Amino acid sequence: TTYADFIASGRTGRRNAIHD
Amino acid sequence: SVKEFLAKAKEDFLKKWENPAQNTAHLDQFERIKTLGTGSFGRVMLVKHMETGNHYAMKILDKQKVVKLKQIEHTLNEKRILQAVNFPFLVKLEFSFKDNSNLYMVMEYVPGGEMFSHLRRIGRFSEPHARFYAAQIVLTFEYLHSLDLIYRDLKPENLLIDQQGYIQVTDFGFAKRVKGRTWTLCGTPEYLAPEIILSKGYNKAVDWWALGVLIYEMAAGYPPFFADQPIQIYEKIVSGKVRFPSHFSSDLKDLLRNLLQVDLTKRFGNLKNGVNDIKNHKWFATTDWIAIYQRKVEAPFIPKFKGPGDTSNFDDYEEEEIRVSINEKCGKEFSEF
Ligand SMILES: Cc1n[nH]c2ccc(-c3cncc(OC[C@@H](N)Cc4c[nH]c5ccccc45)c3)cc12
Repeated sequence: TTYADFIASGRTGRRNAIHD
Repeated sequence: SVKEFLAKAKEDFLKKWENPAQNTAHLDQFERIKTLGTGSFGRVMLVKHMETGNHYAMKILDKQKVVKLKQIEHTLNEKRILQAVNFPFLVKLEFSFKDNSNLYMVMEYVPGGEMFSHLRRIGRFSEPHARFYAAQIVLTFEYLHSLDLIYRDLKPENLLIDQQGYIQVTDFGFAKRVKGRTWTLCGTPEYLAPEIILSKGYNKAVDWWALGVLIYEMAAGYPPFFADQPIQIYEKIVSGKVRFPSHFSSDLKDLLRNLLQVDLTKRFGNLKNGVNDIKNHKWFATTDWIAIYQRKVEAPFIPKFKGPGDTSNFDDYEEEEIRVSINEKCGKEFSEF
């Protein structure tokens, strides 16, 4: 399931901002 | 009238924009309690103000780290904009000051915690729950954009839940007053509009795309475009094929198709009819915009209140000393702060 794929991913924690 | 409300809001903002408050407190006026978050050039700490006994969230930025990360102008933007704005869903900057080593922004403390935390824990929000939070963002962007401000980092991590269950927007580090186009690559991978990724000039429409991402994430429990690495996330956004959970209502999918629209002539918020395209959409048919602004609407979720000073709705972070050098660092770079 898509939920399962998300939960198994490395981006379920707080996400850092990016910039150049 | 929205128009006349916004007109007077602009007069209020302009006065503070053109004559920014400066040096309105000192570090030794606050007791430091606990770190509530950490970023690349700074952290946020719970503090108590001795004279009032009020609790605040104090953002501490290391000037030398700001310079290394090329965030000087962005930091000047953040403080200058925050001291000038006033809206029910924006967290208030109470004081600002600097010392030899650091810049300080003291904000109202929001003990209920981040939407991020509650969202991940609970899993997903029901459509009415999501709609209630989205409404507040729609009115917030309507306010900010009217002042020529772009916000540029909408995400659950930046949205705090107050004691009445309403949203407070935090972190103005990428917020900018700009008429016309701008070019900086900034934001958070999952939330970036294709224009940003493709390195075009862009405008306030990148905030309305970000709203599409937020609504999807609240209602689904995961974002529309995810992968393990940012480069893979960017590939997905630029294709822009979105798949909606089967549980998404017809109206929700149609709102999101119009927010998550690669084509700027068709993206809602950007068009001739402005925010009203969003405000008058079927998904928002039940929303009383006045009552939301007025905070008369009953919130779907009220945070557990364990008192003043309580940090239980926040995660724990490693504590680290607030070091102040005996020499002034970066005096010229931050002169106007
Ligand atoms: C807990 C709290 N109560 N009131 C406020 C106001 C403002 C913040 C706040 C301000 N600025 C940045 C914030 O960051 C949340 C994330 N975007 C992580 C982050 C990114 N850059 C920094 C810089 C310094 C600390 C945290 C972060 C929250 C927190 C609180």
